[PDB]
Amino acid sequence: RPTFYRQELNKTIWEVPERYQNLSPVGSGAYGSVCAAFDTKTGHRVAVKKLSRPFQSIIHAKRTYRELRLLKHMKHENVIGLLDVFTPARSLEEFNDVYLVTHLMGADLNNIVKCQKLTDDHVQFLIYQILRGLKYIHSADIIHRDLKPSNLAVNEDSELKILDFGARHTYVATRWYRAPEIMLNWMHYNQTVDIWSVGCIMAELLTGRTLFPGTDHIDQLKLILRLVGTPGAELLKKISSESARNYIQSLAQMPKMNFANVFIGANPLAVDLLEKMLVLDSDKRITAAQALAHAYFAQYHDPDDEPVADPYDQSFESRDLLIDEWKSLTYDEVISFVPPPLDQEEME
Ligand SMILES: Nc1nccc(-c2c(-c3ccc(F)cc3)ncn2C2CCNCC2)n1
Ligand SMILES: NS(=O)(=O)c1ccc(N2C(=O)CCC2=O)nc1
Ligand SMILES: NS(=O)(=O)c1ccc(N2C(=O)CCC2=O)nc1
Ligand SMILES: [Ca+2]
Ligand SMILES: [Ca+2]
Ligand SMILES: [Ca+2]
Repeated sequence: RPTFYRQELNKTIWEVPERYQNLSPVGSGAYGSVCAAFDTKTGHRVAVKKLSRPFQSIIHAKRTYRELRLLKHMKHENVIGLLDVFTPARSLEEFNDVYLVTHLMGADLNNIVKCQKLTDDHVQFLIYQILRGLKYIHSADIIHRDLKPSNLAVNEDSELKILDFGARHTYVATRWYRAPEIMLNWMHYNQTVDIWSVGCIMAELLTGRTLFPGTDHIDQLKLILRLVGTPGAELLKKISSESARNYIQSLAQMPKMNFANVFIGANPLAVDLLEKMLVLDSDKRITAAQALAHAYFAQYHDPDDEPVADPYDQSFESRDLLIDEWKSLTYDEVISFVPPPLDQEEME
């Protein structure tokens, strides 16, 4: 058994194996907080997330299980996955803390390294990586639902990973990148909710400005309609609230803008891709796999290196179990974790 040590980080005691050294805080994550660390076994830099009160309630307990299951399944170069998972507990009866370990990424997309402005080739690379990660998670029936720059971890070489993907049950989050069907609680939607978000992110990389910086959900909707035009009646089918439908229907009709008049001087291929992503008709929205084939990414696209995921069993999501049952299932997942090899890639 490894020796653990205690260190106060973010005003609370972390208990970590001697393997991980020089911890220092690098911000909060979903339901936890994160430290950079040095892995003395491999000489690699890692990020360690300590979950916050993982078994305090039935909500925390199931979300702890959910996150550990999800991260144990994610094995893709543009998606956060696990190098390690640990607990100081020596038995289930002692088990009350969960730490997740992944490769250290320096920043998020808001902090991407650049020289004055991003070149189009660099924007291609950033968006390509998001879409490659989305193809993978979508193939396992996992949707992000809140994709945005702060949920894209980026390192010093602009390599990018999606994180905080895939909550059922209830900090002020930005809504500027959320798909309309999510922000307004429409009755149904598909995996292309995340493609809307990609469009919002890519637009901002091209212009340097937020695409839809609404002050509230009505202001944001108005900004959206000014770009994409007034929807048809069929879209009202998706909206439960009569007051919301009546309001939208009452708005003065707006024409769709030609995106070439909006993203001035952009690569025409970038404009065309944005036209395919920023669609209110989510059944006409391009999918991640389709976007990867778009000519905008021609210099990066490689079908042999755009894999899909193994099947992911989410049957647990429909189940209500007791707190100690989720805790025991989580403990099982900690104990059964098998670390990946340090080098899992080979030349093409
Ligand atoms: N610096 C860095 N590097 C990799 C990941 C993270 C990370 C994690 C996280 C997730 C799982 C895991 F096992 C370990 C860490 N959760 C939030 N973040 C950060 C993402 C960038 N903004 C600050 C929080 N942070
Ligand atoms: N990879 S490790 O060497 O840092 C490590 C960390 C923690 C642990 N551990 C647990 O998770 C439960 C009991 C225990 O000993 N084992 C190895
Ligand atoms: N906010 S804006 O309308 O002034 C604006 C700013 C920047 C841009 N743009 C460029 O300069 C290169 C590509 C692109 O889209 N377009 C519009
Ligand atoms: Ca290749
Ligand atoms: Ca190799
Ligand atoms: Ca090949």
